[PDB]
Amino acid sequence: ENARAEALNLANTDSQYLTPTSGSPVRGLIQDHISAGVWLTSKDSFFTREQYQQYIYGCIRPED
Amino acid sequence: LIDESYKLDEITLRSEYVDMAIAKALS
Amino acid sequence: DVDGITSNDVAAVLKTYGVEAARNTIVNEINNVFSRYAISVSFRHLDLIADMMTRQGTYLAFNRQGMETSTSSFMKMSYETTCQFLTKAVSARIVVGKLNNVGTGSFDVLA
Amino acid sequence: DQENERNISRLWRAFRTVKEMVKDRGYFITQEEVELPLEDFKAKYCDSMGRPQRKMMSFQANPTEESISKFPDMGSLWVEFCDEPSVGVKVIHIQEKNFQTGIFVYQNNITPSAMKLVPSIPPATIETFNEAATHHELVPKHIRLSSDEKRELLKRYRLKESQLPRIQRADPVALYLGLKR
Amino acid sequence: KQLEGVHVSYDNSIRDADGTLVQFMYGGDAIDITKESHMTQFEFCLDNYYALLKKYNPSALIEHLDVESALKYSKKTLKYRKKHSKEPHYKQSVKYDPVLAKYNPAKYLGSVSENFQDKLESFLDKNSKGVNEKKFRALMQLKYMRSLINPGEAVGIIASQSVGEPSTQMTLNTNVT
Amino acid sequence: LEKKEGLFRKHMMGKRVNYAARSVISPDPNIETNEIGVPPVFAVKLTYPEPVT
Amino acid sequence: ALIGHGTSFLLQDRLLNVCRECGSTQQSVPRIGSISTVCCRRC
Amino acid sequence: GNGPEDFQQHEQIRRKTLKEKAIPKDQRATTPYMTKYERARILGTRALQISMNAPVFVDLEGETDPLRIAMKELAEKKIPLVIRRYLPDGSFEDWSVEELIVD
Amino acid sequence: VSLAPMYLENPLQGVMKQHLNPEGLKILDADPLSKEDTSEKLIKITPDTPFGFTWCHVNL
DNA sequence: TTCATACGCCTCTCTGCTTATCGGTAG
Ligand SMILES: [Zn+2]
Repeated sequence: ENARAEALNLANTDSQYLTPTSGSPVRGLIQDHISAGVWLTSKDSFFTREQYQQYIYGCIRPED
Repeated sequence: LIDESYKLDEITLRSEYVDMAIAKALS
Repeated sequence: DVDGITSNDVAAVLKTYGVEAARNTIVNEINNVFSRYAISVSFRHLDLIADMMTRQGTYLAFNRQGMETSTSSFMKMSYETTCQFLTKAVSARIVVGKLNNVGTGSFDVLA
Repeated sequence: DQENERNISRLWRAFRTVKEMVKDRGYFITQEEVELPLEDFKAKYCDSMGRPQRKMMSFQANPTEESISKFPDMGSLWVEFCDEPSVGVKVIHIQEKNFQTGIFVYQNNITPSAMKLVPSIPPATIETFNEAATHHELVPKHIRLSSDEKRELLKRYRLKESQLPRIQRADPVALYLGLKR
Repeated sequence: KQLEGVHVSYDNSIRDADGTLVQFMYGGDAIDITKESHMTQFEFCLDNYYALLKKYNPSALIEHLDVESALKYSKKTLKYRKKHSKEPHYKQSVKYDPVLAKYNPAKYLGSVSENFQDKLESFLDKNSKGVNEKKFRALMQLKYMRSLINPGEAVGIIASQSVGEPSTQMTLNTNVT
Repeated sequence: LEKKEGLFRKHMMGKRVNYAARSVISPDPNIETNEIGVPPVFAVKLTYPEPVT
Repeated sequence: ALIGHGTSFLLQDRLLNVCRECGSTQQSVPRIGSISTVCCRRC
Repeated sequence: GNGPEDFQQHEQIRRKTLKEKAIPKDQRATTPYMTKYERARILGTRALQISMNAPVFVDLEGETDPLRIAMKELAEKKIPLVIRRYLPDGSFEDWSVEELIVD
Repeated sequence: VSLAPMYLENPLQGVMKQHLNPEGLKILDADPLSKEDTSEKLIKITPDTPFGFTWCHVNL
């Protein structure tokens, strides 16, 4: 359990969002999600109530 | 035990001085 | 500008033109390396590299010539030339299986 | 001219450097004395023959020992007429009427025979040089402090004197002062 | 292998298993290199001020520390530094040590590095204003206190990796080596 | 006790371990970033000694 | 990497899991019906 | 019928050393902040205790994860343990979780 | 001594009962110990396991 | 004289620290 706690709290990836080399982040989405964001956040995007609610629920899933 | 090397470089007007330091160390 | 002229390198600076100037020449040079490709590691590391200078008198090294003065000889043995260092003896927590002394091991718990 | 004023300039710069040395160590001298513009230097030091004799080359150095408040003891140094002791190093003045320190400046034509007798008198030493013409913009040397009461630091850190970083005796900055073990 | 043992002591100095000191500070600032990205991001810190105030809960951070002593020492130190920031490096004395040497930076508020004070003052000398500077300084100093290396870090190991791992892709090809 | 394959750098500064596994990686955005994809073959293989309370 | 994170117990579990007088073995030879004891010749 | 009590006075020996190399109360020059390493080790040790059939004051949680139970105890400060945080010289700076802020 | 899981206190619950087999009590606190009458005091624990088994002063 | 089997012999990279000659001076 000591090693479990060390991994979950000190070695867990979330605790290591940054790198001690220069303090910059290293973790994030890369290529497909970058293109998807560029296309989605553009002003040429519009979504009806159904599409908006469906996207939000699929993205969130609060039950988890 | 300590760095007293250069203190006893001239004692023979030699081992007499080091007797004081050890008791001083615990003092 | 004969006042401001420097072939700044540990080749001649540390000999006479200062002694603690190592903590300003070593870091300056090692940063000047990464300044080419602009990797730019934090200056905190380039000054944490001070066993090279402050751990002894002048300009130690990260090799067998530097490992000698270290107290515990287990690290020296695990490094190169495991033979000579063993003779002079007549990481260690790893060798004996003792709990380490960093992180959660840098202290103790009770009660 | 020739290589005549060059030696005078070298010696003047060395003299100013030594005055700065003693003032930093804690022996008060006049600020305008440490300045000593070269025109005034040659006015006071002008040989009838135009030689490094300068007709007044009687360089005398004596201390002030101002910081007795923090240093419980502080001796003296007698550096007299050390303009041109000889062409080379000659044992001449082993000890004088000083009881903690003493500075002998030579032309670096070192004589190992004269290098003896130096580690003999307990309160004395010497590390002199030719010109030493320190502090500079190229110099990143942090100004040194002689902590007379390092006991407070040792108590607050719970250390031993060895566990600190060690600066060697032969360090040129550690030779700027009379730093000991 | 050389730095396998050097680690940050409970005191601000860095000591091995033997306890030998390598440096009293961590680069003269003692700030963890991870939690330091937005120390100088003063505009962003000013924004979301209430969120920062909620995360650095100041109600609980008053019964186990004091501020006034370190703050006064820092004020006097900055005053003297500004008085004598003109004369050269070799002509300056040490009337007062930097605050970190005087006080535990992680226990006494306001105990921050010199450059941190200079940059904070330079930023605050811009008018344009909750927005009270007297509380903005308090929050910034609380963040600085919260951004300090914990006792027991593997610094040294971290420094070695940060020097070595980036060097793998450092250089391939094109006087000085 | 040798140069590079010595007992130190082969059985003291590094060891073979139990309750470990190795495989190849298949990316999957449908998992939480702090989670990993464990095939069921590993699940029946890797075990954890846990006391009964 | 185990050390760099400071995970001491993790390092111990990845790298794991005596003569009292001499301090440098030999023991556990019961004779007839007694429990196992120590008979270190170095002792 | 006592024998060589204190094991030739060695029990008294070096116990004075431990007491001398120990910062006393009100002189604790240590920043009050449960560091990440201390928090992780405390959580693990408390979880191990609970696993070895140990009673816990907090009966609010009905799950079965010892580490989660330990996290809840840390939230409620109901952890009966003491951190020994000795300086590298060997001087011990004792601290209690009750007086230690965990954030 | 095979340490029972809870010994930060010794008020009741037989925490002293059948503890010698694993008649006074000794408690080691390197820091200046409190008054030597408190029903609670520190107990050293093993680095990994939850036990303490070095030595205590008790005779009969 | 041989067969069976134990015995039976020899070409493309560089540091840091072994040590060299050699004389010069107070004794
Ligand atoms: Zn034995």
